[PDB]
Amino acid sequence: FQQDKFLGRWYSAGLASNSSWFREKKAVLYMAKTVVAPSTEGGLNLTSTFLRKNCETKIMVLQPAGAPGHYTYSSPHSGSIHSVSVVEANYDEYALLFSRGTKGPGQDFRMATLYSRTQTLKDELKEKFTTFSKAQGLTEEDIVFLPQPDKCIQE
Repeated sequence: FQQDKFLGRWYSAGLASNSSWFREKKAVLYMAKTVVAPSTEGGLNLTSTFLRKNCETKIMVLQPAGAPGHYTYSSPHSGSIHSVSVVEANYDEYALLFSRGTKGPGQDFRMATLYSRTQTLKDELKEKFTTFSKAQGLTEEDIVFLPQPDKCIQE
């Protein structure tokens, strides 16, 4: 994993989870544009522009986790820490991320995220994503391919 090659513009195209938050705000989520650039500690700054209630921007800081392609993230839409890993990536096409956390014994969710350099997604990729998600205890009702906002991602 060459972190430098993973900088620049990405589109979030796939999301698979079992979190409470996702189990509800699911239908409401669209594809977001995420620009990746270095963080202070040698990690990654993720600046995303997304559609929320018909246009917003937030920055998430991925702190380095001791090995290349491994990171941690603080409290997103919930209040926990996330262990993020790059399952597989082609810096010119896509990246399959896996995030895991736990609010405590018997309280552990998983989140699979598929980022893409383009807004269109090839079936082969959808399948890879489908497969990974199903190996991690997620089913179809968990897997969602984010809609292309006809707005808050180009402008």
